[PDB]
Amino acid sequence: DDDQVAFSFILDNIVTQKMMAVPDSWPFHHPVNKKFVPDYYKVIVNPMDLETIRKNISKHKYQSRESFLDDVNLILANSVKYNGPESQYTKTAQEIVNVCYQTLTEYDEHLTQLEKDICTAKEAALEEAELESLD
Ligand SMILES: C=CCCn1cc(-c2cc(C(=O)N3CCOCC3)cc3c2ncn3C)c2cc[nH]c2c1=O
Repeated sequence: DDDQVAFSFILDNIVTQKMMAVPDSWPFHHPVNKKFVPDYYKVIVNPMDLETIRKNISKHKYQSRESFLDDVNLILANSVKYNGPESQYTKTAQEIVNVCYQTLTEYDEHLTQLEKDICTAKEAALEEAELESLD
């Protein structure tokens, strides 16, 4: 449990201190309200925003950077689909993605260790669950 909690706390700090700090990133902070953007959900089948990512982190959805990056990269993919690649929204989404990748890279050593520990704790719990299943 301790490694997963630490990993989640680190991901949350990247979201609030780096990604939400990107200038003009406010349109990405919360889910789109269709009352302001009427056809958003007709175009975007897999919506994503920074609040949803923080909610996912609170629930410990991410065990590795790969699953975290899958949701982060959706923010950029959704913007290119809805706004076009040339849009100022897309430029902001790219800057949110950039600061995320750059921050994760600066934490590479410690995040690799936490990911290995999360995986080790998971595998050990599953082996124990299988052995005790006949009790
Ligand atoms: C999360 C990813 C979506 C990014 N995004 C956002 C908006 C956008 C969303 C909202 C909105 O619904 N809000 C505000 C934030 O709090 C919740 C309610 C309001 C907006 C907006 N643009 C101008 N206003 C006044 C927009 C418009 C055209 N393309 C986009 C676009 O790609």
